[PDB]
Amino acid sequence: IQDLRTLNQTWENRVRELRDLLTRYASRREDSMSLGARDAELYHLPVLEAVRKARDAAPFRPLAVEDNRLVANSFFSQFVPGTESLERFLTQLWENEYFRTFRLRRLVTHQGAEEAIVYSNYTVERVTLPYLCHILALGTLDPVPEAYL
Amino acid sequence: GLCRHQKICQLLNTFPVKVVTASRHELNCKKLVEMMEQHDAKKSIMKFLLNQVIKCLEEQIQSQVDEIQDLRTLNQTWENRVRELRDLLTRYASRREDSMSLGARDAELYHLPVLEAVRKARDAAPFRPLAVEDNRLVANSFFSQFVPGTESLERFLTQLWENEYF
Amino acid sequence: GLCRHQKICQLLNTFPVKVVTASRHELNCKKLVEMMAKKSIM
Amino acid sequence: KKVRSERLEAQLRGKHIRLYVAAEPLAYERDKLLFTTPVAHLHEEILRYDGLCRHQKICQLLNTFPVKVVTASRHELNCKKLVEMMEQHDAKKSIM
Amino acid sequence: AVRKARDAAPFRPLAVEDNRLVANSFFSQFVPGTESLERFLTQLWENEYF
Amino acid sequence: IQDLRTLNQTWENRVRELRDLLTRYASRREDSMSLGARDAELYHLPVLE
Repeated sequence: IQDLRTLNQTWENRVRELRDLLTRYASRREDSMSLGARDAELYHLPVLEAVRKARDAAPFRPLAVEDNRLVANSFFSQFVPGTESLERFLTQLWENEYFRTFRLRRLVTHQGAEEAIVYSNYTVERVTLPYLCHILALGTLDPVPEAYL
Repeated sequence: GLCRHQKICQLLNTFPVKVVTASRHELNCKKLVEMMEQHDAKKSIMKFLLNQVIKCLEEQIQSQVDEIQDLRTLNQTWENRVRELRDLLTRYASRREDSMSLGARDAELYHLPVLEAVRKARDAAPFRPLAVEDNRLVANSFFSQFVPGTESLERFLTQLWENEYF
Repeated sequence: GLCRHQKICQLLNTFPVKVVTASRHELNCKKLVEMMAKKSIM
Repeated sequence: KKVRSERLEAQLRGKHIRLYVAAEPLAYERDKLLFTTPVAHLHEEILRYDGLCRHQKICQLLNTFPVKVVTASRHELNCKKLVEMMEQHDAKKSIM
Repeated sequence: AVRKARDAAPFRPLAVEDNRLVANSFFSQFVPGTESLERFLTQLWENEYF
Repeated sequence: IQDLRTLNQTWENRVRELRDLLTRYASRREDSMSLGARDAELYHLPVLE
């Protein structure tokens, strides 16, 4: 009787734990109030209230899988990817592509500071003049020099 | 061959907590249940019976039997509740396996609040452990956070293209 | 394809303290049953 | 924006009103527009920026308590059982 | 202030009762680097209006 | 009988473990679909699948 009662208690505890793990409805109904303006309000109202709200706004949800045996050897992987290292490759890809297709002139001053970037004499011939020869009127208009542009 | 190696190595360690679990060949609980059921004797007691203090002893035995019956009924009810809970959890697992409803939602994740995103992020990458059942379960493990340095040799290839066309 | 990986990689580890549990005392109970005839008495 | 005999109109108070095009959209396949404006060029990433700014605040915010611990309760309430036992023991009839 | 700080953020633990209580834990102090990509967006705005 | 049954169970477990370790055919038939374009598609479609 003592062992059966203990087993029943264990089973009840197991059922409660399983129910807590499975059911997420309570969480779904919770935090409905939270929206963008409350987030701004966090800064506006006391920080401590916000901290308490955050504490219960992202609840401690464990992770578990039933196994026949109590075997578990664990590791952790903190990670980010380096998005900055190849953004400055794609930005310097676009600029190193469009300055080879259409060869746009840059105006640089002392201590190498780049200023605004103008059309060449080549690209106006390469993209605007074919817009003039088959899309617009042909055979009368002359192309502008680069500095005059 | 290194760019997609770069992506397969960042990609397969995205789940931040991995654990390896194994099952031994010692199903003591099942055997114990079988044992207790097997024990549940009566014929010998009946034979002995057929063949003040005696009345009190008989009454005590009857009370004990009643208590045992009550315990058995409670255990059966507990077992039924446990089975129902297990079935519900098992069904919930199938729903859990399918994760992260739409592609658009990922863009939407930026728009919606972070707490909601975190909640969706829990079941969006469910806890899928990596495990192999063993017969002989001695383990000795390791972990290697890794990326390959694809920047240092791209900045070589693009300083190869310029020094090969010139 | 890396920037939304970058954000989802930041997203799934925001909760600072993580822990995992497994079933325990599968057989612990069984010890009492094991420790706890009629034919010999008959 | 009219899809049937397509045009760009403007409305106010339930009345028509003059408008003009200066950065007109790439009207394409079905029921969708694309805009060459500078803001739509950085619309997604500035939504990403607020999606990281409040991510920045929810991650500093939830680990402010400096000492965290996890506690659990086992199913071995020995003390309660012991109290019940001792009470049950508290024999006298046999002595009498 | 310290005295008020003790009860102003009371010791609220994080715990889940278990039936089967084997635990294996971790901790991750974390921030995201919002500076490195704000200084990208503001060097995007100047390079998108020019 | 109890010990022999346990031994038989252990042997069966050992055989299953050995079979899982050895056999790679399932893996070979698996992942046939994967190719260069799917790899590009990974970036194109959602990251999680």
